[PDB]
Amino acid sequence: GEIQWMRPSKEVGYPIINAPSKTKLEPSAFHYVFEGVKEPAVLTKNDPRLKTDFEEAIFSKYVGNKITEVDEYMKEAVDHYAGQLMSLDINTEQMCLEDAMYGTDGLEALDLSTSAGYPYVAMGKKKRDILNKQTRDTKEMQKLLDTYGINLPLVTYVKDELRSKTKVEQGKSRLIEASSLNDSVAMRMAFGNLYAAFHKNPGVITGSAVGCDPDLFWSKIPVLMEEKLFAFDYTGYDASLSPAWFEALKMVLEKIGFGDRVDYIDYLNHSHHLYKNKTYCVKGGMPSGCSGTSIFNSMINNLIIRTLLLKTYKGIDLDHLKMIAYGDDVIASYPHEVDASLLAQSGKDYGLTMTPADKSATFETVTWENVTFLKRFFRADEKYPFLIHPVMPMKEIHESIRWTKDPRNTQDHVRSLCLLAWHNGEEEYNKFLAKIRSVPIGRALDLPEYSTLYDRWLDSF
Repeated sequence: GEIQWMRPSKEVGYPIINAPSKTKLEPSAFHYVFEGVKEPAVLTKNDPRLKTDFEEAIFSKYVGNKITEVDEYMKEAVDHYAGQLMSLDINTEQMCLEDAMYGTDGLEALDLSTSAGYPYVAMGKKKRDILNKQTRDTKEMQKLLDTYGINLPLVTYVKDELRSKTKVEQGKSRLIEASSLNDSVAMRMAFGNLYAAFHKNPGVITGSAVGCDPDLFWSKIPVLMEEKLFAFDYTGYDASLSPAWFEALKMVLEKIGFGDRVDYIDYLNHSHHLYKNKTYCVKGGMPSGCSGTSIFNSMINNLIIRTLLLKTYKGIDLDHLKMIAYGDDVIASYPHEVDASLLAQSGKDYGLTMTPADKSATFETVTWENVTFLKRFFRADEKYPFLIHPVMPMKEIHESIRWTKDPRNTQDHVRSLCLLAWHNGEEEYNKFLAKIRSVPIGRALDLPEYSTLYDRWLDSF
């Protein structure tokens, strides 16, 4: 991805967008009961913590576009992946505005907590005014879709979340490129059935984990993998994507019955943005807040790994490439060992920066002992080894519980962390519960005991 031009939203007739200047993150009742080194991310150029220019930092992710055309390897990757998807017999029909807005089997209803994007964010209109579960009314939106249409600018917000100290000082805050409710609805109508097929089929056929449930899915992953695992991390995956990867994605879509609406992908690729009082154009780069961002990033990851394997290992048998991606995150395998270091070198030629899996200093063998996916390890259960525990490190949980955005959501936030924490074992969990109950707020929460979580987990399969 690369910014082609940036200038005053007024010079081009666009309104200034208001972006909160203060974080909603404040120390929680457990701030001092647990150890943690993370702080709220810089949300403005004035933040006393900044040790470098803010604007430069937040846009530095667009490192450029490395490749221009879809080469031979990419085309073969396209053919093979499209070939796999065809076996799912995905309903290629468009989705009725109704299901597209209020959900249906395989597709949750639009989230009312997220921005409605332009122009509504300048007209002060909110999603709650437009839709409404009860009636499941198309009327109002149908009306807004004729008035403003689609292909509207993307509203860019700085993500309000916890970041390391070093990323605070370097203004390395993440951005949320929010789309208009119009486009969000259009695409869900256009690709809704695609989204649903993926959500209902996490695994090695879709090569996607989007919409999965770790508690159950972790037990199926080892079975789906080939003998030898390989992985690696991406630096700025989304922003590094070149236009060619979007073209390859369009090729896959056309091959499975959606050439009908591949123009939509063009907007993800060549995108128009509004940030503050500025407007900019980006060539390439997957926008963070669009409908289908996760699934399209996962599909592209499936094309990328295939491409890098074909380019590095002529004769490779892709039918035995067993991989599962969640956006840029991926867990993959092959019957024979492969060199992630080599794959990484080929990656640069495609505009991708790959590094040792999980911040390793060097590319080392990936094992069931050290592999992670969605930040979780894999640990076979002591009593029933065929059941696999997705193990989220307690450090992650400790960082999260030390902060809050809404004291009214304390119960849900803490309960959620408990559903992640117990997998670390009964001893660890009870210590976690003990610390939570060492302060008044914690003692008033309705939290599940270990035995209860464990027995319910055993019964869920």
